[PDB]
Amino acid sequence: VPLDGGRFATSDLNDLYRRVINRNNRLKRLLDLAAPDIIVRNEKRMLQEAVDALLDNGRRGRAITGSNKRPLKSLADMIKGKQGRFRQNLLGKRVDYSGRSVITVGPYLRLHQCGLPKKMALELFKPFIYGKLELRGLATTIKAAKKMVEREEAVVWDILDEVIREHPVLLNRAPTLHRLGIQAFEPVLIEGKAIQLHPLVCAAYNADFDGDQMAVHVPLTLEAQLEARALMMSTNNILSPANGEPIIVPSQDVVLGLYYMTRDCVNAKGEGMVLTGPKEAERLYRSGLASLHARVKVRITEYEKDANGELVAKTSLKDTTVGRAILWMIVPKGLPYSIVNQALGKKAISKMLNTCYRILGLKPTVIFADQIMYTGFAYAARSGASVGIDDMVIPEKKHEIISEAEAEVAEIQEQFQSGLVTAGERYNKVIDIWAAANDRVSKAMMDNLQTETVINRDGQEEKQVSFNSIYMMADSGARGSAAQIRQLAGMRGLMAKPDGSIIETPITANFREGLNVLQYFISTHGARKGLADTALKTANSGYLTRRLVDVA
Amino acid sequence: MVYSYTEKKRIRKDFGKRPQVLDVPYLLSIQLDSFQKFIEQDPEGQYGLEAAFRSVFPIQSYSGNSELQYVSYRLGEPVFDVQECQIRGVTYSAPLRVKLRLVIYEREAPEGTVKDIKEQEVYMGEIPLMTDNGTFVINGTERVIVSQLHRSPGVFFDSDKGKTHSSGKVLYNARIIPYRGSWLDFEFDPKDNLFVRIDRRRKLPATIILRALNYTTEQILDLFFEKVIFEIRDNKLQMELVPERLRGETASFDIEANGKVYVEKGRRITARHIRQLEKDDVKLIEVPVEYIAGKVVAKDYIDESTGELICAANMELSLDLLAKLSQSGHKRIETLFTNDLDHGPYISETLRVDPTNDRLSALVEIYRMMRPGEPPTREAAESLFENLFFSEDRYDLSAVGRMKFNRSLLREEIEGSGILSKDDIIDVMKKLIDIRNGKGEVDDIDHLGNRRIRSVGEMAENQFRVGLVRVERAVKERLSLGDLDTLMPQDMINAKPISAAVKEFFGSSQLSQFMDQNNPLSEITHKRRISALGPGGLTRERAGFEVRDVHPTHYGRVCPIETPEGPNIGLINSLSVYAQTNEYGFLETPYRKVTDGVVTDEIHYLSAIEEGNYVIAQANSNLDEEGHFVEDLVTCRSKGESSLFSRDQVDYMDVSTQQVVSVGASLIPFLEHDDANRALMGANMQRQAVPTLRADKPLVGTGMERAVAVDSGVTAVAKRGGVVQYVDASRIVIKVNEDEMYPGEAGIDIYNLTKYTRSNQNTCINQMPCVSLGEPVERGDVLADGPSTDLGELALGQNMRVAFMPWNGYNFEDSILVSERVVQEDRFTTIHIQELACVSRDTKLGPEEITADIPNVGEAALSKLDESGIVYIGAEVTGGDILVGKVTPKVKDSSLRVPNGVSGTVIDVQVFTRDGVEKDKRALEIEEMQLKQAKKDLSEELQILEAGLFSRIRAVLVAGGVEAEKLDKLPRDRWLELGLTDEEKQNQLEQLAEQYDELKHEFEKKLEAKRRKITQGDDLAPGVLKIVKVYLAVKRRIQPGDKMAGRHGNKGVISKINPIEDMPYDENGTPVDIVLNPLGVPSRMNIGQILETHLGMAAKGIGDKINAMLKQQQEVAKLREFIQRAYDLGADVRQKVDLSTFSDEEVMRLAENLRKGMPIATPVFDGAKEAEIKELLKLGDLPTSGQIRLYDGRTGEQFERPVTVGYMYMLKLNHLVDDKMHARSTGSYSLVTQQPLGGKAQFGGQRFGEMEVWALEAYGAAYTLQEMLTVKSDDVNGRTKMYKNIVDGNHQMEPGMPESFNVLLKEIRSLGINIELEDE
Amino acid sequence: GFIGGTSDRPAPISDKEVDAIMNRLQQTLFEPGEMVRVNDGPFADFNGVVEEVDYEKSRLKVSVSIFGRATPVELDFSQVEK
DNA sequence: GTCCTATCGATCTTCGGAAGAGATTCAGAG
DNA sequence: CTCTGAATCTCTTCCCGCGCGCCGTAGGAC
Repeated sequence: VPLDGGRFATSDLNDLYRRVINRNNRLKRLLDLAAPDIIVRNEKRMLQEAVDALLDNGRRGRAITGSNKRPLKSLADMIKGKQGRFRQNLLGKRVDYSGRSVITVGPYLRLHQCGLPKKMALELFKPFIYGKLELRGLATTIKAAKKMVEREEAVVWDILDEVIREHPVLLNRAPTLHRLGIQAFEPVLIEGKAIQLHPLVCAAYNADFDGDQMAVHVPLTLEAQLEARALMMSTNNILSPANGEPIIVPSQDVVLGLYYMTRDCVNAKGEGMVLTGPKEAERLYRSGLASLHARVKVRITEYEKDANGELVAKTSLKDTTVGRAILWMIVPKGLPYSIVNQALGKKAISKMLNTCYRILGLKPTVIFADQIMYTGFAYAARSGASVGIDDMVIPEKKHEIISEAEAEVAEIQEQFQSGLVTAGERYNKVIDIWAAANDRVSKAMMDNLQTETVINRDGQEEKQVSFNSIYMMADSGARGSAAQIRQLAGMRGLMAKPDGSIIETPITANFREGLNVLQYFISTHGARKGLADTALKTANSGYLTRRLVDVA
Repeated sequence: MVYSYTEKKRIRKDFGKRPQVLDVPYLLSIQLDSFQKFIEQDPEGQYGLEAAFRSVFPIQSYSGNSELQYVSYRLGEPVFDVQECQIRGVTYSAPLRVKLRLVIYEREAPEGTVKDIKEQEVYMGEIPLMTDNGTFVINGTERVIVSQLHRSPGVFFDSDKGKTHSSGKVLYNARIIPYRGSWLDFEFDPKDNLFVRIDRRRKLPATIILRALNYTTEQILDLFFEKVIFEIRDNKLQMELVPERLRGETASFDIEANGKVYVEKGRRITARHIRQLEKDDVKLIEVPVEYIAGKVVAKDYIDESTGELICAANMELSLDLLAKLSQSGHKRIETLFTNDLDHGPYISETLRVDPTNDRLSALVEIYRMMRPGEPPTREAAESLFENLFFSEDRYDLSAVGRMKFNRSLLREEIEGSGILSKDDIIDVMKKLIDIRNGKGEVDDIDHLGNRRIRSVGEMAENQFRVGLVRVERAVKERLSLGDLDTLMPQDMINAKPISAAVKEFFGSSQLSQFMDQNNPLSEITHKRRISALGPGGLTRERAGFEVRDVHPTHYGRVCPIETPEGPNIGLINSLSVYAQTNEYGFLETPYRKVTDGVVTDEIHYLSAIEEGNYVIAQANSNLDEEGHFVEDLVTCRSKGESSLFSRDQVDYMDVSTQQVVSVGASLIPFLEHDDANRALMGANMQRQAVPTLRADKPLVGTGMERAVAVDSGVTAVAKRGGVVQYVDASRIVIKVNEDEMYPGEAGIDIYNLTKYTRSNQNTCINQMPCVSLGEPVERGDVLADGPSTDLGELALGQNMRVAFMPWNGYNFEDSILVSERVVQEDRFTTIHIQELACVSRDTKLGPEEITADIPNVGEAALSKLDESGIVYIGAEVTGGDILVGKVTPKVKDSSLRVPNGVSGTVIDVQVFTRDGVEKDKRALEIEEMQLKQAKKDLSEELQILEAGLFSRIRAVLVAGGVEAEKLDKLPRDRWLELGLTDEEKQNQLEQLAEQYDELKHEFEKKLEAKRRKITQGDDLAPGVLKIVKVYLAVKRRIQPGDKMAGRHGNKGVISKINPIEDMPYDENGTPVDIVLNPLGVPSRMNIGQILETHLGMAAKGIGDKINAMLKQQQEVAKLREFIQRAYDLGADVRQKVDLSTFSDEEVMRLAENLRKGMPIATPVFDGAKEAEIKELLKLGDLPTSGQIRLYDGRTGEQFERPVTVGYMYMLKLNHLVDDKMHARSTGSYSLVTQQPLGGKAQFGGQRFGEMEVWALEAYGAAYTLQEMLTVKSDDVNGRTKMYKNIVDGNHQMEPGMPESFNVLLKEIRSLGINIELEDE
Repeated sequence: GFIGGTSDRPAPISDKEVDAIMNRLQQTLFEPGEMVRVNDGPFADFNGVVEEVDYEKSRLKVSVSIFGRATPVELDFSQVEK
C-alpha cells in the first residue's frame, strides 16, 4: 500500500520473498557459470537460511530486520500470536452496526429499557430508515433517502421513532467476564449523548458510572431480534447462573432509602393512633400529620395462595410503623407481612425479592423490583441523609485506652531493658497488646455510635438505635462496613511492611483526626501493595478464564 | 513582614503552624541544571560535550603515524527562536562547530610533525537546545525527556531463598556493573564451587581469571587461605596451634603436652582454655598422624633429588605422603586453614573443578567459551582479555561508579581509575568469599542508596559519544588509508552519524515524552518525573512487587502517593518537593542541622546512604521558640525503623512537613485525612483538568499555588521592577526603574503576551494581563495570568456550591447532579483549538493546485471559500464544509471538508508553500499582512525607544547650556552639535548618538532579514508543493456525560443538568449548584471532602459578610476592623498580617478581590484542625454544626434532618463525551481481511472480542453469533445481500463464509501444508 | 572470513579450479511486433512496440504513445530493453 | 541529483523475568 | 558399558476494550 507521497508502505513478507528470490537467482547463475564448489556450497547455505527466514523468522540464530532492530514478521508469525489471525481476526472480529458511548444512570427507565442518544440511533438504524423511506414512499430511492437522512428532517425523526419501536439493542460493557455482561434492552431516544442505563442492571455489569464506556450492537435479522428478546433480555436474566443468587440485588442507594423508610423510633409525631389502611397512612404522611418512623396500628390485608394455587384473603389489625404500612402498598398480593415489618437492609431486602420470585413468578417479580427501586429512590431523597464531620464520633475513652496500652508496651520494653525477655518474645507480646487495645478502641467506638441516640418517651429517657448517618450507611449494608467505620472513628491500627512484618507501633489515629507524616508514610506501604496486587492479578484471572474456556 | 504587590491584592488567610524555614526551590531546575552542565564548556572536561570528545579525541592511526586531536568547540546561535521554529515545524537546535587539529608525524624521525592542519571549527552536527521552560522543540512538537532512575555502577551482592533449588539454602552471587563496558559476575555453585561469567555467558571457573591474571596455584592459595604449620623437629610432626582456631568445636581428638592438657578429646573449647594455651606457648603441640593426614598442603614440594613433583598446591596429604616428603627434605609443612564454618574450601573446590592448567590454558578456555567458532591464538587471546575489562574502549567505571565501588570495599580513597585492577578483582572475590562465610550482609537492590538518576545532560552525552565512536571508527581507517597530504579535517569527518544519533535520541527515544500540556500543573509534574523504565532499565512486564513497592528510604526524595496506577505502578515516580540530585546523581534532601539540644536554622543535605548513620527528628516535633524540643522524647527514624528517642540524642530534623510529598499531592488540601488510594487518584486527576474559560481561584488551597503557577513558565513575569506604561492585552510595556536600568540600553521592557494558541491537548493557552496602567511592580511579579492561573495563583477549576444528599437517584453512586445555573454562567465552558492541514504534492502526473475553481462543486460550499480557495477567517463552519479548494492533476476534487461532528470558528490559516510554484492570492495577502505586522512592530519599538532616548537627550540638555528656542527650532534629530560646553555631557550625547545610529542600522537589518524570512518559500520536504493549515476554535460547554472531579479522588459524570427550580434551596433562597452523593463518603475513606466543604462554607461566609459591607457603604475603618479580625483568628499561626499599614487604598483593593470569598490556606500536614473550622464558622453567622436544612424545590417541603452544604472546588476532567461517542453503520473496510476498520478518527466499528463470543455461546444464541461474525463483518457478498434485504424489509441473511478464514487457508497453504475443505 | 570446511582451517579451492577461473578471466535481434522499453534518453523505460526494422544502420525504430498516437519514433540500437 | 544493490561479509545485539515443562546430557552402578 | 536418577539446555506463556500523539531503507556510483 502507498503512504503519504510517492512511496509504498514496507511489507515484511514481500521483503522476505525478495531476499529468497535474489539468493536463488544468484545460485542459478553460478550453477550455470560453474562456480567452484566452495562458493556454491556457501550460496546454498545462504539460500537455506533465507528460506528459513521466510518461513519462521526468529528460529534462526538471529532474526533479520530492516529497521531499528525490529525483526520482520514471517508466515508462522502471522499464523500464531496474540496479534495473529486466530485471536485477532477469526475468533474476534470488528463488526459493523455498532458503537460506544459513556454511560449514565437513568432511574426513570424500566428494567427492560435503555436510553440511547438520537445521534447514535440515527447512525445505527440508517438502513432501517431507508427501508421506511421507500415504504412510506417519502423518498425516491437510496440516493435521495441518504440525503434526507443527512438533512435530519423532522419527519426523519418520526421514521426513527417508528423503526426503533420494538427493536432490541445489545449493550456490552467490556471486560465481559460473565454472560450477564451482555444484555438486550428496548431503546428509547434521549436528547443527550450518554447511554441511559438502568440502576438495577449496573450491578450485573459491575458498572460504576465514573466515566465507564459501553458498546451497543444492533441485531439485524429476524431470528436475531427474537433471540435477543428471548435469551438476552434484562428481564430474562434475574437469577445468576453461578449460584441461586439474584443479579438484581438492590443497589446501594435504594437499600438506604428502604432502611430509612421502614425504621422505627421510640417517640415520634403521629405515634400510637389507629389507621384504617395503608392508603390513609400515606395520606397522613403527605399531609405532614405523622412521622414516617411513627409506631401505629394499621389494618393490613394479605393474600396467601393455597397449596392448589388460589389466593385466600385474610385481614387483620397489625402493629407496625407508618413506613412499613406505606411500603406494603407495593409488595404484590402473595406474601406475608412479616417481611416488611422489619427494617430492611441489603441482606433482608434481597431474600424478600427472592421470595417473590419463589412464589409469584417472573412477571410479578420484575414489576415488584422496579417499584421497590422507585420507592427507595423517592424516600431516600426525602431522607436527605447527608454526611458531615459532625457525624464521625471519637469515643472519649480512646485517649485513655491508648494511654494505658502504650504504657503496657513500656513494661514489655522494661523487661527488654532488664534482659528478662528474649528478642522475639518482646515483639510478640507488644503486638498482641496493641491488637487487644485496637479491639477495645473499636468496641468502645461502635458502642458509642449505637448509643448516641437516647429519646424521651413521654417520661424518662430511653435509648434506641442510632440515626447517625454513618450508622445507617453501615447498618443498611449500602457502603462502609465495620472495618470502614473503625478506620474512620476508631484507630487505623497496625500495618504491615512490604515484607509483611507487623508494625510494632500501630497507627493510633483515625481519619477524622489528622494522620502525621510518618503514619501516612506507613500507610503508603499497604496502599501501593494493594494497588499492585490488583494490577497484577487482573491478568492471571483472565488467563485462567481463557484456559478454562479452551479446555471445556 | 512585607507583602508583594501581586501578593498584596488577596492576602490569603493561612492556617499553618510551623514556620517554613526553607522555601520550596525552583521546581524545574532538575532539567535546566543538567542541560546547563551539558552545553557549558569546562576546563574540567568532565560533564559535557568536551568530556565526550576527550573520551574519543585524540584519535590516531598507528600505521598512519598521524593523529587528529580536538581543540575546542563553539556553539553557533540557533537559526530560529522557539516561536518561529514551532510555527514552521522545524526543530529548535544549535550548530556544533569543532576545531580539529590533524597532525602528521614523519617516519624515520621522532614524532616531530611534518605539518599540522587546524580546521576552523568544522561543522559537526545540529544539537537540540532546552527552552527556558525546560522543554525541547523537535518538530514544532514540544517534548520533555524524563529523568531515568537505574542501578548505579559498582558491585552488588544478592541471594535468595526458595527461588533457587528451594532446598533451604541461599546462593550468594556478586555482580560488577561498569558504567560502559562488560558485566562481570561471580557466583557459587550449589556445591560451593565458585565460577565466573561475562554478560551472563556460560559458567567458567573463577580461578581461570587469576590464571589469566598470571597467578600460580601457589600465589592464589597464599592469597586466599591461611597457613597451619607442622615441623619434624624435636618430635614426629608437632603442630603449631592457634588456640582461637579452636572455639565452639568439640575437640574430637587427643591434644596434651607440657604437664596440663588443655582440652582432651571429646570436649568443646572456651575462652579460659585459650588463655591457658596462650600462657602455654602452644607454638608446638602434639597431634596424631590422623589429624595431620586430614590437612591439605599449600605449596608444591618436589623431590629435591630427582626434581619430580612429590607434592603440589592443593594436594591433600596423607600419612605415607608425609613420611615420603619429609624424607625428601621438606621438614616444614604448610597446610590450608579449612574450618568448615570459618574457612571453607570454596577456592580449592574451584581448583577441583578447574580443567585448565595455566595462563595459556586460561586464555584458551576464555577464548573458546567467549567466541565459539573462533580459533585461539596467544597474540589474539590477549586482544580479547584486555579489551574485556582493562581496555578503555570497552571498560570504564564512572566517577560515581568508582566512588560506589570503593565504598563497597571500605577503601580509604574514592578517586580511582575506571579500569579494574588485580587487587580490585581480588578484593571483590575476597568480599564474596567472606559473605559466603557469612561475615557480611547483602545489599538491597531497590534501596535508594543503590539507584541513581540520569538526566538529559547525561543521556544526550552518551548518545553523542556513540555518534563520535562511529565517526572515529570510520575516520581511523580513512586516515590509515588516506594519503594524509591533500586531506583536510572537513574531509576526515561527516556529520551524518552524529546528527542521526542525536536526532534519534531527541525524536523517538523511549524517554522523549511528548509533553502533556493540559495545564501548568501537568507540565511541571511531567518535567520533574523520574522513570525506572527506558534503555538500561527494566520493563513494565518484567517487574515484580519487589521494585514497585515503596521503600523506607523513599522518604523525602520520592512521592509515595503520585504514581500512575495501572500497568506501571511504582515504575514512574515524581520527585519530592525539596529533593535534589547529588553531584554523583543520587537523590539528596535537606535536613535542618540539629545541634545538641537546639534545632538550628542550618540546612545540610543528606543522601539516601548517609541518612542511616543519623537519627532524624520528624518535622512535626514541637520546639520552644528557642530551638529546644518541647517534648522530652521525640519519635525519630534511624535505620528504616522509627521509634522514640530521648531529646538531645537526635541529630537532624526534616525541614518541612511537605518534604515527603510531591507537587501534585502538595496541592491537595487535607491530604492528611484521605486514604492513600483516594490521594493517589486525586493527585493523578489534578493534572488532567482542562483550563476553564474563567478560572478564578481556589477558596481552600495549600499556598503551594503561589509557586507552581510562577515556576510553570506559563505566566508572564516581570523581569525587573518598574512601572507599567501601556497594556493592550497583547503587549505589556514596563518602564523598568532606573535603579535596574542599564546605562545605555532602552530602559523600557516589553512583554508580548501569547494569545490563543493550540496546546498538545488541543486546548487554548492564551495569557491575559492583570496589572493596571501605572501600577508599580517588582522583579518576579506575575504580570499576565496564563491559562488555569489567576492573580498569580494556580486555579484549575471553579468552586461550586455542593450539597451531600440523594436526589431521586440522579447522583447514583458516581453520578453528579448539576444545576442549570452553573451552565448558564459558563462556569465550565472551554475552548478547543483543532488544527487541520490540507497538503498538496507534486504528484508523478503533475503539480497540484489550490484554487476556488474546484471542479464538480457549486457555489454553495464556495460561499465560505474566498476568491483564492480558502475559508475566510472568522467564518463559522460545521462538519462537511469545504475549507480548501485543492485540485489534483489528471481532474480530482480532493479538498478539505470539515470533519464530521465538530463545528466552530476558523481563527487562523497559515499556508506554507514550496517555492518555484506560484503563490495563491490569499497566500500573498496573508504574507503581506504578516509583513505589515512585523514592520509595525519594529517601527513601534524603534519609535518609542526614540521618544525615550530623545527625552533623555533633552534631559541632559536641561543642564549645560539649555536653549529652548534653538531646541524646538530644528528637528530633534539635528542635535549633532547642539550648544554644550567641552564637558562629558557632550560625550554622553555622542555616545547616545552612536547608539541611535546603531539602532538605525539594526532596525534596517532586522527588518530586511525578517522580510526575507517571511517571504521565504517554506521547505515542504518530501515531494510536496504547498500545505494549508487551518485552526478551528470550538467552545465546548458542559453536558451530561462530561466528567467532573474534586481534589479528593471524587470523580463522576454529570447525569442531569437540573433546572433551577428543581434544585434544593436553603431558608435564604440560595439554591445549591451540585448535588453529590452521601453514601460515598464512608466506603471510599475520603472524609477530607467533608472538612474542606465545611471550611469552604466559612470561606464564603466571610466573603458574604464583606460583600454586604462593600455593597452597603460601610466606612473603611469598620471594613478593616472586620477583615483584620478574620485574619488574626486562629491559633498561634505562622502567618501574621496587620492590615493597618494598607492606607485604606489597599484595604478597599483587597476587599474588591476578597468579596468573592477570602482564600484560605491549609498546608498538607500543618493544616487546620476542626476547632479552627468551627471558630471560623462562628465568625460568620453560619451554623457551627456545618450542616443546614434545605427545601426541595419541586414540593416546597423541608428535607428531614439537615444536610452538609458548602463550596467544593470542582474540576472538569479532560474526558468529555463528545470526543468519545461514536457509532458506525457502514463505511471503510480493511484490505487484507475485509473486516471493518477500527478507531474513531476512522469510521470504525466496535471489536467483538473473544469474551463476548463466549458470553453469546453461554446463551443459546447461534443465529446472533453467525450474523455477528459472517454478515456484519466478514462475508463480502453476504453483507451486501443483507443490506439489500434490510432496505427491502426482508430481514434475512445469507452467511456464506468469512473471508478471513480463506485468507488463513492461503497463509497455511503458502507453507508446505495442504489443508483443504472436504465434502463428506 | 573465508569459506571452508571449518573456521579453524579455511580450505583452498583446488588445483584445476584455479586454472579454470584463470581461463575464464583470460577467455537479441529486434523482432517486428516485439514490445521493448527504451534503455536511455527521454523515452527510457516506456512501453513501446517495434514498428519497423532499422537493421543495417545499427539503429532501431519503435512505436510510442505520444499525442495519443502510435507516432513513428527512431532510436539507437543500445536503447533496447529485452 | 538520481538510481541503484544490499544487509558487522575488520560488530556485539543487553544483563532489571518467573516458571513450567520437555529434551538433552551426565552419574553410580549392575 | 550402558541403565534410571538428576541436571542443564531451549521454547512457550502472560485480562481488554476504548482515545490520542509521533515515526516509519541506505550508501555510493554515473
